[PDB]
Amino acid sequence: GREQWASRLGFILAAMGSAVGLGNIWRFSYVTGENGGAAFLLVYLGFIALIGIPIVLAEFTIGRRAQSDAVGSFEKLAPGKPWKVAGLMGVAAGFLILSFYGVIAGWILFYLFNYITGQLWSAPAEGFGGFFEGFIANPTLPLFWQALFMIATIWIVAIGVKKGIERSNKILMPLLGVLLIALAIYSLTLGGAKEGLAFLFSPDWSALKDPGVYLAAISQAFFTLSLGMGALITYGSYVSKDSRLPGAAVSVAGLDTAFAIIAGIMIFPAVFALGLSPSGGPGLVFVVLPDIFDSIRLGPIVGIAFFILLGAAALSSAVSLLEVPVAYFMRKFDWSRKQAAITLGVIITLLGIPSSLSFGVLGEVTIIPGLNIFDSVDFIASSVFLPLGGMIIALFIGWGWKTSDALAESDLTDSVWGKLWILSLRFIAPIAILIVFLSAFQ
Ligand SMILES: CCCCCCCCCCCCO[C@@H]1O[C@H](CO)[C@@H](O[C@H]2O[C@H](CO)[C@@H](O)[C@H](O)[C@H]2O)[C@H](O)[C@H]1O
Ligand SMILES: CCCCCCCCCO[C@@H]1O[C@H](CO)[C@@H](O)[C@H](O)[C@H]1O
Ligand SMILES: CCCCCCCCCO[C@@H]1O[C@H](CO)[C@@H](O)[C@H](O)[C@H]1O
Ligand SMILES: N[C@@H](Cc1ccc(O)cc1)C(=O)O
Ligand code: NA
Ligand code: NA
Repeated sequence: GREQWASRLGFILAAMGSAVGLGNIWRFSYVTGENGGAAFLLVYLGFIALIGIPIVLAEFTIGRRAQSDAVGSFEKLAPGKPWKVAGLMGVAAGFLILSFYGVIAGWILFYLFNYITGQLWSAPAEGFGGFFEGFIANPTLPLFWQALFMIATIWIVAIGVKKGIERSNKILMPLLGVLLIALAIYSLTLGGAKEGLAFLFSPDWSALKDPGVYLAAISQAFFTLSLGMGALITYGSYVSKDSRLPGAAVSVAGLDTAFAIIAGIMIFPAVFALGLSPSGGPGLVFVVLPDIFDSIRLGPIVGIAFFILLGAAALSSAVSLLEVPVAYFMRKFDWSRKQAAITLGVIITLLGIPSSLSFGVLGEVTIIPGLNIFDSVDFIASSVFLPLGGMIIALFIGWGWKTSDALAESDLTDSVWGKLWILSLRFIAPIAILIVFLSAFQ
């Protein structure tokens, strides 16, 4: 009873729905902001092209060939071999990443609720920054909107692959892109465009001397592509032979990059027009954008539409996050999808609660030295587990497969592009990750 995408376009739009989410707007902005901007972006773009695309194709190939979960794919294609540690790490990353992903998405629903009830049709007396600090520091209020978002997440994963994940609305992501474009154009007119565009596209190579920039660039690349943890193995495991994987990987990588770049064109000219620091942190878009929406006449309608379309993109991403533990637990314990979605979704919600409290009453607590709970959970998943799982995945096809099977299953020949892809997995991508690890950690 293995489920398959009902529609022909279902797989590619699901992969696009998995990639495009909070990482393109919320995470891309604040990580680019504190990492220096343009020099980080160039390294980030280079990581997309040379590591992101091939390992995305690597995940599609493994999933479609094995027709199993992120862990069962390795047990099936190479029984009794150590490659399944990437599937195990990938399942754990699903727990950790979605635990805090639900919190940031709860921030979305809260802001949408405030616009729908008219609470943000003017700058609150304490300011848009003071409004944001007051909400995220509340111990209970973000939990309610986080729990509300997870209920929707679990509901769609429980309904199934054909009736749930696939049937998300096809106009909302294009409407999100059109809206970001319209906004990015508006922020160009606001006065901080020259300095904001120099920050984003004129590189200061002094920042590159710190190795941590490379680690953040590769963490954002793996994060924004839903990469390295078997999420695309799982989505690919639902598609049949009537599908071209190379174009799917480039389309997903191209669209996700376009969303990221246009988000930066919107955010940072707005950052500089406001005179705010680009290095503010995780609440950057939540302080900058409502202030930006407030200078528009119809801004409250822009805010409603923005956090509706942003919330819908976060929803399709959270669904693919929960889908990795659910498919793994459906097989290995004969759990029903509704049981696994509800049980694992409830547990992941509980795991995120400390990360939500980390923005307030637990703000002084550290797990990894110098990082609070939220920053620690993100670091182990995005900077450790995603890049390492991606390194294993690339080496698996590179050295654990025969080349003819690698090319045949990926719908490639022994062409220049086919040779380029096998070379990326054997050497370029995995040694780039290893070098990033070696230099960052002493
Ligand atoms: C889009 C999904 C819609 C789902 C339906 C939601 C309807 C149920 C409403 C529950 C949320 C309202 O609950 C109420 O919200 C307001 C903020 O909005 C909170 O207000 C409180 O927190 C905010 C956060 O900064 C402070 O600015 C404010 O000074 C403080 O009073 C209330 O303490 C909370 O009790
Ligand atoms: C896809 C549609 C995108 C349209 C975006 C155009 C919005 C730019 C509005 O500029 C604003 O209005 C006046 C110009 O008309 C200026 O005087 C004012 O300083 C400026 O803030
Ligand atoms: C809509 C996409 C447009 C992207 C263009 C962004 C280019 C960023 C570079 O900024 C430029 O840096 C120079 C100094 O480095 C300045 O002398 C110059 O005045 C400034 O313009
Ligand atoms: N790529 C998504 C987040 C994500 C990460 C990993 C996943 O497995 C799924 C989703 C984003 O940029 O918003
Ligand atoms: Na993304
Ligand atoms: Na999404």
